[PDB]
Amino acid sequence: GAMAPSYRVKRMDIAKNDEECVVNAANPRGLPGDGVCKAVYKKWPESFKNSATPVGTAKTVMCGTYPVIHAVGPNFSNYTESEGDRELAAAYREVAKEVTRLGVNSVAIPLLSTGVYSGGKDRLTQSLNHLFTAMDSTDADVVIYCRDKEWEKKISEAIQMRT
Ligand SMILES: CCOC(=O)c1c(C)n[nH]c1C
Ligand SMILES: [Cl-]
Ligand SMILES: [Cl-]
Ligand SMILES: [Cl-]
Repeated sequence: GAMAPSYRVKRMDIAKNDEECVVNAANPRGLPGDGVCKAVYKKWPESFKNSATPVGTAKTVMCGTYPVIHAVGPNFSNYTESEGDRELAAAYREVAKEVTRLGVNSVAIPLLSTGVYSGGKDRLTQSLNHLFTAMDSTDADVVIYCRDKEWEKKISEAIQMRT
């Protein structure tokens, strides 16, 4: 575990993370996809061997010795708000299990279902709170990656609020 487990946020490409493993915002079919998933495919293409996994689950595939945790959030275009919320909470609990199993001291994580899977809604608070519910009981250093300047400020404030 980390000596004093923390949460941090950075506004940059998760493909350039400085952590011991990465969470992919994956699709269920293990396809190259777009956004985070496409950046992860360009950086760690070997990790997409048999990465396909259902919605609400996480599957780890090694790229050399570097773990890529493929986490499949719901597409809120397809799910009801209620069922989507349940599957989004579940994807993050499966990430917490994988981070713990791997014995890493740090993990880079994006906000699941906040991009093309958002169903055109702002889900920053919804996705971040599910991330906290899952990861609070882990002792890894968590580093959240985002691209928007306003999102960085909002995630930073939400972290600082609990400290
Ligand atoms: C805004 C959509 O892109 C991303 O979120 C993103 C991150 C984080 N890393 N790489 C990409 C393309
Ligand atoms: Cl960058
Ligand atoms: Cl998304
Ligand atoms: Cl963002």
